[PDB]
Amino acid sequence: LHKEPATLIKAIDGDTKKLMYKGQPMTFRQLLVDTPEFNEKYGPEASAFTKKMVENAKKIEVEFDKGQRTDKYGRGLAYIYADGKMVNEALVRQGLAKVAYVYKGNNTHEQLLRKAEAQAKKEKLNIWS
Ligand SMILES: Cc1cn([C@H]2C[C@H](OP(=O)(O)O)[C@@H](COP(=O)(O)O)O2)c(=O)[nH]c1=O
Ligand SMILES: [Ca+2]
Repeated sequence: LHKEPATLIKAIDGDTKKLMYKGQPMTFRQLLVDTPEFNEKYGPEASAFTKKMVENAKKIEVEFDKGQRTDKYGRGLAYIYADGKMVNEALVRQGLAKVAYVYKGNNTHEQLLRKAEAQAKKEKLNIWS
């Protein structure tokens, strides 16, 4: 897998955002995670977390996996990096997302994220509190 450039257009919520990629606006959905919706518990904290991470970043990058690059809603499916730090992993490490939606053929970073989840749980953080 390799990282590609993008720029932030707008934060949306814990696990989706609007990026410019290859010069075109797209909504991206983060691979392998599920944040609560804004109306759900820890939804607002997830949205805030993602928003800060991507708005403060000097450099946003997207990394597609080996499989499907867009979902059925037209959303890009990627791992998202903010100055080299994976947003998807950072959410899971903070107990603000669950590892989820692990489809075969698009799960290169599964074990990395599962390790983060285990530490969040040990710490009883947020969703695991
Ligand atoms: C994360 C991800 C979600 N999806 C689809 C599955 C879910 O379909 P349904 O909408 O039919 O439930 C939906 C979950 O995204 P959200 O958590 O953003 O709602 O997006 C994929 O198809 N591939 C993926 O990698
Ligand atoms: Ca969600």
